[PDB]
Amino acid sequence: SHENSNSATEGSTINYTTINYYKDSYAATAGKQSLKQDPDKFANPVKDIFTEMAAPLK
Amino acid sequence: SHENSNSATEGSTINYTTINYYKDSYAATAGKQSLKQDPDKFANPVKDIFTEMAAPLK
Amino acid sequence: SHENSNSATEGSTINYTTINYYKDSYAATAGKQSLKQDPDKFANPVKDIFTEMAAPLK
Amino acid sequence: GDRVADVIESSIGDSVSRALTQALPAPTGQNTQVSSHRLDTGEVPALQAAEIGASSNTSDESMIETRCVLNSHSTAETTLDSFFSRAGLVGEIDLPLEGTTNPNGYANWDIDITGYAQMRRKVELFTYMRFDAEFTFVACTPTGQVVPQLLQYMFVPPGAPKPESRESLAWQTATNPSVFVKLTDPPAQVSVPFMSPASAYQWFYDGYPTFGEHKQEKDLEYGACPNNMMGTFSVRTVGSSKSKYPLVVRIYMRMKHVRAWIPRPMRNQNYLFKANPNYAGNSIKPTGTSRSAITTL
Amino acid sequence: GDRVADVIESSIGDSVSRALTQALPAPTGQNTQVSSHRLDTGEVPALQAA
Amino acid sequence: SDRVAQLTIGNSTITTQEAANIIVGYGEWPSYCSDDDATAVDKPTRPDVSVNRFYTLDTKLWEKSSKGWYWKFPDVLTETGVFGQNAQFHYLYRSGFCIHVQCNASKFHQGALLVAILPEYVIGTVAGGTGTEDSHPPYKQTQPGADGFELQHPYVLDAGIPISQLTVCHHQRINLRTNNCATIIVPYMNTLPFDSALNHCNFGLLVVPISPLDFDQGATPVIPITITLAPMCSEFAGLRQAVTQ
Ligand SMILES: CCCCCCCCCCCCC/C=C\[C@H](O)[C@H](N)CO
Repeated sequence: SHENSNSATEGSTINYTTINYYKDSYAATAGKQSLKQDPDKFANPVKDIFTEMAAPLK
Repeated sequence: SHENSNSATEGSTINYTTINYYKDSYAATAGKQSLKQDPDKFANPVKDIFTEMAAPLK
Repeated sequence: SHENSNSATEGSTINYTTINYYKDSYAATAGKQSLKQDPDKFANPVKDIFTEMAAPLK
Repeated sequence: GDRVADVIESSIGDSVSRALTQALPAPTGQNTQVSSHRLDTGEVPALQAAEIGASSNTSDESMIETRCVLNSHSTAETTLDSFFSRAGLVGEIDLPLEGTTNPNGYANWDIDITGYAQMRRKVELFTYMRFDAEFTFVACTPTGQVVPQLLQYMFVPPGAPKPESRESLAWQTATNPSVFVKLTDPPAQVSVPFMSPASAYQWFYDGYPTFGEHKQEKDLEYGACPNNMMGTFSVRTVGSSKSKYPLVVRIYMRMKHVRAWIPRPMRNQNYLFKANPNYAGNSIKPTGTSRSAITTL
Repeated sequence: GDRVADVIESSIGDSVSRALTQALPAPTGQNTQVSSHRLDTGEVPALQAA
Repeated sequence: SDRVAQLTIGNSTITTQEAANIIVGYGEWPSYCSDDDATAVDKPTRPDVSVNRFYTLDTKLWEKSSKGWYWKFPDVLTETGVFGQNAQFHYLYRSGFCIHVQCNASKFHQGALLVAILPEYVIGTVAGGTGTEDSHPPYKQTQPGADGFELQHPYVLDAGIPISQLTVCHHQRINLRTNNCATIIVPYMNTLPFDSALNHCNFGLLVVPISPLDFDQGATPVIPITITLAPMCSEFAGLRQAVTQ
């Protein structure tokens, strides 16, 4: 419990489930990540979103 | 407690008693199985069951 | 818990977070120190302190 | 003291990052819903505009007649944690007895993980990466033979003095981190933090690190990020004399706590140099293989 | 014994004849209403699509 | 209510009648640097209308055998306007961008352009062809200004990476049957909250004809392409003498 928060994800929205036997958090396991996706960020990056049914160009 | 349910029996009626030091459940021990039998499935697979005393062909 | 308080910081204002598997405390880890500074002791060691705005020689 | 309306009604100083998106939990694959025939006008989910630059928002529920499928396939193996936490070769150092490379019992190897194509192309998929690491040193003879020899693995960060020989005084490792091992013992394995002055490493730096005129003389600086130069890894045979076992140290790096930004096109041409996306312009290869005709397979 | 969703959500076996129309009583000819001048845009009751 | 657009920023205004839509890069709008993220203590100058406005670089002619062009950012605006003087007079820089590419043609012309934003578009060399020489590109070719530079090997984007997978970055497509504009809004992309405009280029703007331009003779054979770009949410810091390079 007494250990330095000094990994490269301290200050990230995702929470991990790690094992560590040291005071340095970057020595811990890779753990399990959170399963959260954002495909809209790369695949539909438009200011004015449009639906499936809507023909986009009116 | 935080570990992936990723063994080849996750989704089986039988419950195990395993030991694991990893997050991968397929690394765990073989454990103890449940002692449940179904000999009727191979030995008396008939639509119309008949008793011991009943002569089967009436 | 039963162990000799025989490290070179027993009798210091700072508290540590150590691991030990022996009864001798000097065998324990270096641990985490407390983050406490006293720069006034070396950098402004004056009997009559003066402020930033105050021109010191009146 | 703000009085005019041209500064009360302002958006200057708006530090909040306004995003159009929201990351939602996707532990499993998307399930399929039951769909029927549609025989209507106005709504056309198959006609798209790729000119917008977005991708098709279509479904199979909108394009064929489908059944309810409950997908229980996990998205947990496409994480960066799983894709990168696989120890790969990043370096290989030889400590021969004679020759031309390192005939004097020591060798320095400047850290770049861009000397073997298998791990390079996998990190060069992204532009920025922030990770801890785990290095592993597999030392042996050219023949693979294991021998009773003691080694010293010193990390020499930038600014620190590089050792000029085996009996140099930098090996005393008073503040530098070092590791001693026998080769009859298992491979060493140390964990490493994120050690750059920036918030992430970057395998592509579009620019020059130094100011000043940029001529043909010092043109080799193009692309050099000193925020990635984490220093030098040195290795010697601990001794006052010459060894008798030739040695080869192989370095195997594994990432942890990975974060990455800005994917890129993956390379389809062969690498030729380190930290340099050059290619052979005479032998340009397609990123696939060919046919003879488009109508015949 | 229907269990899958591909048969609960089905329209197979729909014997009812779905009609778009409705027969209404027309004992007499349609009457005429009083009409005025229109000098507007958007609405064009003379332009059709056969 | 989608094929028309009026982009108004500052004392400039672009009207469009044949738009597709506006792309916002990586789903983030341009912004200013927080106090959490900042490190430099100097108070930055935020000129809000004298540099956040549309500039117009030059024209490139889409001929039949055109291969492509690239423009490196913010090298395009370091000799142009009040932006390019503050960038000289200051050491740091931080701005987003709104890029706008125009190519107008008839309803009897045909063709397509890919307009992509590739961050950290590092340039490669042909290595003498053989692959033996560790040659490096000149300053004319790395940072070519607002007159841009043409691609020799556009399949690999002159870096060994394929054109096909470039649609994983920002992009729009100018299909002369469908549109004649392409609007991409780019945030600031760097590992650092601030960087120098004269040494580091944040991204490159690729313009590549995937489909060749075709017209029958009688029509107009000259089809230009004009790049029109606005800084957004610009910030400057670290004031000293003006230096050009
Ligand atoms: C006891 C020995 C410990 C050795 C520790 C070595 C520290 C290395 C940290 C990882 C650095 C990441 C990779 C470096 C950056 C890039 O590969 C290149 N420098 C830029 O192309």
